[PDB]
Amino acid sequence: SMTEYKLVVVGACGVGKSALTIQLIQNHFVDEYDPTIEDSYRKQVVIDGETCLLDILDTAGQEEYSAMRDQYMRTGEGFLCVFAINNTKSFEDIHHYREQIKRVKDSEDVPMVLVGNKCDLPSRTVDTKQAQDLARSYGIPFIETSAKTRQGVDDAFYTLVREIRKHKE
Ligand SMILES: */C=C/C(=O)N1CCN(c2c(C#N)c(=O)n(-c3c(C)ccnc3C(C)C)c3nc(-c4c(N)c(Cl)cc(Cl)c4F)c(Cl)cc23)CC1
Ligand SMILES: Nc1nc2c(ncn2[C@@H]2O[C@H](COP(=O)(O)OP(=O)(O)O)[C@@H](O)[C@H]2O)c(=O)[nH]1
Ligand SMILES: [Mg+2]
Repeated sequence: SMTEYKLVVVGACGVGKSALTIQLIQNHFVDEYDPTIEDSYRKQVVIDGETCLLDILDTAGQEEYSAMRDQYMRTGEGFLCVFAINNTKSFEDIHHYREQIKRVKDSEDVPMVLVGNKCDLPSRTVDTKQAQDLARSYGIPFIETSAKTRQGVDDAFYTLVREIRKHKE
């Protein structure tokens, strides 16, 4: 059977979790994707010559119980921690998302990529160096993305798969 990777995309409301997921899977940019909709999305990809299923939970942080969210938190093998480069609060939240992931896995060593999204915008209040330094502190990759232009989008998800593959070896 083809290897499957359950991935979880987390981060503050409005940072582009849905736009990144839909750009990765469907190759189009969404501007009005319901902020409250949480679902899993799948795509068969080839990463470094090995075919795998990306099985991605696009989180929406709503209260209602979900057997699916529990399954992806319990068995998910990697997290995308997304902030927006024009949203200081979303960057300040990253510490809290990483603490949530550590508690879920009871581990400091969970495969994780820091994603600075909306890098097409000029209004940059979180600089590259700040995010690079935080990712270095956490021992994780930092990828700059635009769900709008596609820059970094495959790189963010493929880098997370490479972190899982390195973790499992
Ligand atoms: C436009 C709506 C939207 O995108 N979101 C996503 C982010 N949301 C959210 C919020 C908020 N506000 C939140 O406070 N937490 C959270 C909770 C419930 C407890 C403790 N800390 C936090 C954050 C400050 C980190 C959210 N937590 C989670 C969450 C994560 N990230 C993980 Cl790894 C596991 C579990 Cl069981 C979680 F519940 C998520 Cl998905 C979203 C949170 C609000 C609406
Ligand atoms: N300019 C720009 N806008 C974006 C980008 N990613 C998301 N957006 C917009 O930001 C808003 C929130 O995005 P969404 O993906 O729904 O946020 P979510 O709450 O994290 O799922 C929408 O209007 C998106 O079109 C990006 O890379 N660049
Ligand atoms: Mg969304």
